[PDB]
Amino acid sequence: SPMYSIITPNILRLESEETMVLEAHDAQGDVPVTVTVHDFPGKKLVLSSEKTVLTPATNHMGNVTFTIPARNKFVTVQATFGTQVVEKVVLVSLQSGYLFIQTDKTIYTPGSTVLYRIFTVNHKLLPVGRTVMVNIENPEGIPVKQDSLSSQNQLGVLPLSWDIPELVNMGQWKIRAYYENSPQQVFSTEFEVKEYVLPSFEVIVEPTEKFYYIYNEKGLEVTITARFLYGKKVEGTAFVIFGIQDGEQRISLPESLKRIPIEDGSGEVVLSRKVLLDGVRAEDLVGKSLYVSATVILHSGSDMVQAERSGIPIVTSPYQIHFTKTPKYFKPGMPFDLMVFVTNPDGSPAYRVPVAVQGEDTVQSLTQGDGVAKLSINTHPSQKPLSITVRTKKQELSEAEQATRTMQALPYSTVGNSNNYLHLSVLRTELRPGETLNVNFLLRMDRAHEAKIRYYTYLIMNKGRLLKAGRQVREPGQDLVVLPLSITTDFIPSFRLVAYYTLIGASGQREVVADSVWVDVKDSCVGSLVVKSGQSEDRQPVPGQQMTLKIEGDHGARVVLVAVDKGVFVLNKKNKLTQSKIWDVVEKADIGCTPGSGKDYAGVFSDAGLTFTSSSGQQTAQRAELQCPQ
Amino acid sequence: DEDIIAEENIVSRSEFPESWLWNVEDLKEPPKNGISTKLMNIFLKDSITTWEILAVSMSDKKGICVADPFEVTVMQDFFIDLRLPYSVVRNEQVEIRAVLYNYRQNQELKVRVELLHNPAFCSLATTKRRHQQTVTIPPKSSLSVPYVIVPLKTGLQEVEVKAAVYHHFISDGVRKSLKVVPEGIRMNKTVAVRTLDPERLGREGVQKEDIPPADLSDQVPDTESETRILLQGTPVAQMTEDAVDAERLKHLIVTPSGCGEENMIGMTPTVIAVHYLDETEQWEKFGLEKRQGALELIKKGYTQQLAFRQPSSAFAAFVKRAPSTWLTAYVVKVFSLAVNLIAIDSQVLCGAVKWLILEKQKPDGVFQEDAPVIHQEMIGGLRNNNEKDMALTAFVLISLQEAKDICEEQVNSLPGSITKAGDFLEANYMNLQRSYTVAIAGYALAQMGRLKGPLLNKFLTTAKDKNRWEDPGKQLYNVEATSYALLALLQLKDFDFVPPVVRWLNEQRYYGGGYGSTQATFMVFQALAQYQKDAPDHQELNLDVSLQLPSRSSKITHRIHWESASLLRSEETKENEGFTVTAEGKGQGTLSVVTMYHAKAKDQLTCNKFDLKVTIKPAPKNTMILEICTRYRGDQDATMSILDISMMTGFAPDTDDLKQLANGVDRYISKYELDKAFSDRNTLIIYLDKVSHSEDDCLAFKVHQYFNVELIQPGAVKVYAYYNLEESCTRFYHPEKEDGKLNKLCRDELCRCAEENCFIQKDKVTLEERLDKACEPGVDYVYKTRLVKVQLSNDFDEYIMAIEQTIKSGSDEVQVGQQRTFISPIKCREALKLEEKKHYLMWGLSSDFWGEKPNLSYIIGKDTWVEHWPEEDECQDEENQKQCQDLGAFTESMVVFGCPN
Ligand SMILES: *[C@H]1O[C@H](CO)[C@@H](O[C@@H]2O[C@H](CO)[C@@H](O[C@@H]3O[C@H](CO)[C@@H](O)[C@H](O)[C@@H]3O)[C@H](O)[C@H]2NC(C)=O)[C@H](O)[C@H]1NC(C)=O
Ligand SMILES: *[C@@H]1O[C@H](CO)[C@@H](O)[C@H](O)[C@H]1NC(C)=O
Repeated sequence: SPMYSIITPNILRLESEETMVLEAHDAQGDVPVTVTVHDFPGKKLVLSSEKTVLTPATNHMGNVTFTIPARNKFVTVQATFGTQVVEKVVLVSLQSGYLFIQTDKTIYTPGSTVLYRIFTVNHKLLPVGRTVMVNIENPEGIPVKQDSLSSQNQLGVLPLSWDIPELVNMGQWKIRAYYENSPQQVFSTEFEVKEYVLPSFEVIVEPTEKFYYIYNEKGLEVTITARFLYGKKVEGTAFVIFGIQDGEQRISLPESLKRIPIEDGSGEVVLSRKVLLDGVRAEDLVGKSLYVSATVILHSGSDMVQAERSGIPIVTSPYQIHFTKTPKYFKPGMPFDLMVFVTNPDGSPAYRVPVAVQGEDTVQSLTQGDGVAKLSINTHPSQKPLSITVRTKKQELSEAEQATRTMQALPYSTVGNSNNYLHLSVLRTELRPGETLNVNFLLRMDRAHEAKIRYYTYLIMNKGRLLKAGRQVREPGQDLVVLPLSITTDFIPSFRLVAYYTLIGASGQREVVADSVWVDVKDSCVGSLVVKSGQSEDRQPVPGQQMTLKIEGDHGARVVLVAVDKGVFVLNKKNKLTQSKIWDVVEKADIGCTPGSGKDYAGVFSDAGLTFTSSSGQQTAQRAELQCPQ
Repeated sequence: DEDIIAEENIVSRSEFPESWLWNVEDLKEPPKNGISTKLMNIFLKDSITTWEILAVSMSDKKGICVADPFEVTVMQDFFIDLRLPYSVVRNEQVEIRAVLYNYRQNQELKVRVELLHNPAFCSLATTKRRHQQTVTIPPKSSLSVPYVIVPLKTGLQEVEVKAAVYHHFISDGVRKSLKVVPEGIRMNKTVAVRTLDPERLGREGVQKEDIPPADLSDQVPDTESETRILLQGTPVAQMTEDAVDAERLKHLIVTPSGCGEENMIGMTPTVIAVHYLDETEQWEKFGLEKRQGALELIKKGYTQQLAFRQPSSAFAAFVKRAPSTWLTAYVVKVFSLAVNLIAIDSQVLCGAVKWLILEKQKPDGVFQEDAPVIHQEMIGGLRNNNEKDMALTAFVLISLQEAKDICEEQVNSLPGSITKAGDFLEANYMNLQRSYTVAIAGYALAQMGRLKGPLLNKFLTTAKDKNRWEDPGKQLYNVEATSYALLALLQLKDFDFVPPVVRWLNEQRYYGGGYGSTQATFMVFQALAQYQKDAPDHQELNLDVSLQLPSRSSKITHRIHWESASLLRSEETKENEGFTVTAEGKGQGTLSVVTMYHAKAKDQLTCNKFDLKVTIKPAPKNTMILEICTRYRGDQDATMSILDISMMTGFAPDTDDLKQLANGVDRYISKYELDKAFSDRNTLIIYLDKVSHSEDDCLAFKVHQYFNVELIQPGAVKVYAYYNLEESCTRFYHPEKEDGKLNKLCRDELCRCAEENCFIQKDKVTLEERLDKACEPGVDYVYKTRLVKVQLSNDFDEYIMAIEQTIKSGSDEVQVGQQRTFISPIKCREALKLEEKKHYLMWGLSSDFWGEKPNLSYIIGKDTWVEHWPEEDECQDEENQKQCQDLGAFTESMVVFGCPN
């Protein structure tokens, strides 16, 4: 009973090479495979190409790389193995990829020119050539300029400009742009138009703690720093006031208004608990936040700058615990790994914070650089909802100040209650490209059929594509086998490893057992781009001086520069372009919607962003939604 | 002066962009280890600050990449920060600050700072006079330098100060621009809003629309105005449909089995189920996986229908039975609709069509049944023995017409048969009694376009309530007949009659499947699937808008189409034009023209939030009293406010008087500002814990003159609460000048600076020194005048001189005897000391005219010659003589000759 299988991504995309995994289990000799893609429903033949032969020498694992030209729309993926045909309807994303917009400045004066670049890249972040529509809306939301450019032969970089008229509405302006092929998916950047001049110094207000503890008698201590753009420390006088926000509404605390001398580029000012509680029961302030408003004036009165820190949370606990990184399904009786994610009240990862389950009792573990902690709990072979609660065991603190969180992990449901599981374990450390990962394959099943599991098939998911498939050899009796998986720049920022085995057992019944896992990799640039000083010496330059600017990057690439007066970012530092904001977008657009595993084998797959259809009828759930569940 | 760098040697800093190096470079430099390295030479601008350099890369291999920022800090040991405001109002006197920073470790600097003269500005610096302060700056410190100026013409004007140190070769210059704006309020007016729709009122002579300019009659002179045209498109459509939910059809997926006839009864609901579901696209709601399995059942039905194909290409219940006319006509019907679904053989489908034509058609076109089908319930309304000569010839016809495209080149007798069977139906259409016959034959004729005239009228008036074709019998024969009717309506394209017919079918709630539900189920869903195809949906936005503006020479043609993600188009013109728009085509649009401009204002003052009175009085070297009086214009007492002060150049506040204010409650002055001294406390800030809103909060301190100099720069005080910069108030103070305002004569919105010499000069003034100075190319007018009336005021004196002789007439067509007003600043009333009924010899330039002809006024400027002419009986005095003989000789040397050149 040869079983032919097929795996593709939950959502197929247009004008991209989607990969398709072809398999033949318990097969003999060669096997001719033809792959077809049809529009749904009916026949129009979008991709006839892609025919291959599965060979005993490949254990019968093949691969077809195909492209789709070019309500929701669907294709019918078709796969004929010799005479046996397997087909599955799959969902197709219209999204051509992403658009990134970059303006020169953050703010502009009526009468000036806004310089802006559009970055046209597919889902894999590589530059692509398409037609792009570009709008420019005013504050009230009215377009006043639209361009219809194309990134053909343009290496994904579309430069553009717009002269702001002297007669124009002040406030937040928006540049909106989209792919001609996908008018639903839109990309936007805001830029401010205001009557302003560049100030000659900057003001930074930093509270000693990034949060406020309602029972801290000391209060909210703030350091008002002020230095000139060119480096020198500022001498002047500062006005500072405090306020309470919840959540879009702000309440100013008038009695917190202080006037402080700014000497040697610094100043200290404190909101005493007294004033806070008077300006409104204490626990009623938990959940709300604090803001600090600074106004620094040079003792000359020739220059004045306003700054502000906002969103200082009031909390009973200096931490938060999140299970957004731990899978929600275990293997009854098998070790279960937890990814506790401890943040600081603002949302930043908390380094070196010990955590533990309920009780415990030695069983601990510290949070690393990324704010993640690695807990492992031993399980009962029961099918009962595993419930786990976590702390949070920092000394210096107190049980009352410690944080907590509680999840619920369900058991992996087995094929006809066969009690055949698979578990993938990975050693937790910040994976950098260039390193090699030791993926652990632990097999659970009665020895009666254990000798039939000779290989696992694994699949790597990344950015939403099938980065790599392969086979992990297993000899009889080997519960645990290890896979030396090399990490490259291609795994950035995160990747999924899904692996499975198949066999005939029970009463001549076809069984598929799978397990997935989500691994974070050190976020960076896929390549590298460094900008530094060309001259190998000397101090600061003088106005009108010529200097050498070294640029170190990847051969062939195109670089687009810009130089802004850091004075501007004293006015507005918002809506800048960052590599981090890029990786932020990419991630939010994963077809994989879960840290790993799944209620069943059809769950592991679909949750991770894949489609598994066999010649035995073992198929996945039909994904009707482009978005992740919630 | 001595041992310092002169003013003309100093090149000012001018390039102060906010962003630059907006470059696009390619990393093609030979790579070492996949690493390319580009070296760029750049000229850093003139800003003293820190630059942020942000690089983004794009590689077809490594994709996108944002690099970490690279900061470059540009600085200098000594420099000036000229801190302008964004904009200033024309004619409004304001103070500007210039800060000199000395960042040298332990080297104090004796500096000279000079404001340069600009005709667009009214300051202390003029053409022939510099405005230079000598000041000392201590190591590692800054020094504020105040200048007051007045912008006289709008636009991007330019201020520029320079500074140099003594005994060293250190110099700096800052040339910055600021936008000067007139006086008015932002006003937005709507010009034209018309509905662009040719056909509707916009006559068949495609709509023309005359659009007038905007009023803009109260537009303040010297301001731009932009006109924005806009093309809003009103789309709103809706040829709407409500298809039958798929969850109600789950039973229509039937496995086909049995013999020639029973196999067809089971392949029917399935083929018509897929077809309807493919067209209504409910496949998600029904279950997407179930389609593939329904394809097998349709292919399984067709495969099993090949075993009952007789050699004559015909079909019957069995293989030994005689072939059926109707069944073979149904096989054609079903297989003709399931072509895109499964692989229908052309040999099979067209073979049965060929058989029907050559074998089962009478000469007149009728089709005769010779072997009735064993299942007499699957046939529908043909079972009714009434008019089966029409019903069958109508059924077999539809089946032949739906196999047309497939069997045109394979069966050549088809065109002849189609028309033939249509000829018989057409002639006998007026003799039909059953509604069923009228419908099924009505669809058979509508397919040829042969359902017109009295026949068409009969088909339509056969409907009971105009929504159903019913006969007093079974309801499934009525569902069938309404289904053939709905098909005929769609063929003739009568979309006015359709909705009611379809609403009736939907309210029947028929979901196929049952005893003899073959026809009813195939037809009621063939009709409701073709209902979703014979859309349209809108209708169409196909507008062709042309804009002809008398300004531009080229026509502007816009095409707003539906199915285009926009429907909005705009055009902007800097000139208020009266243009015309011509639309063309289908669709209802909109045309909004919005102009923007600056309207005339009626003034506040403003300050709005603050009252301010500043007084400068002498003390009971110079030493004066500076009294400040302020008040908040709200309902509450303002919080921490600022009092920003500048001194009367060369004045320093009294230390002892300051200590006394600092210790005062609600008032603050930094230790910093205290221990400054005569050194350079030309600026001072008194912080106010509050200001009152009921009455004035007044302070006052003594100011001492440490460095006495001629022509002093008015002091300036500025208030404002800490939270808001815009809501400020600034008053000025000068010992003499009204309230710090520099002298300037204004009419309407035009102004000219008046800070200069009241007249030319005063060592012997001879006849030759008068003929030379009164014949310079510039000199226009020369009069011997008499002073009739002197009018005193608060700013400008007016000397109504009656001209007694025009020695050299100019551009002013003035006869002898008429009067001309001569204007002079108040500061010039003592130096001119002009008296009534006396005579004077005056001459000046043409730029010294004020107003419009013929009503011109004269300005006694620095090029105006004022000389006292002795009376008639005063020339007798033996001391006025020397002058009398010169003026009387200057009289006849200008009357007779005039000028040498
Ligand atoms: C699917 O099967 C195809 C063969 O039909 C295979 O694609 C090949 O994938 C390998 C690596 O798995 C590629 O080799 C590598 O390519 C990179 C650049 O992409 C290069 O830098 C490395 O040095 C290495 O040679 C190979 O180019 C590619 N072949 C084709 C068609 O271009 C592969 O076995 C399967 N792909 C998967 C796992 O999705
Ligand atoms: C006029 O200005 C107001 C704000 O003062 C703005 O909201 C409005 O859109 C302007 N009028 C138009 C339609 O241009």
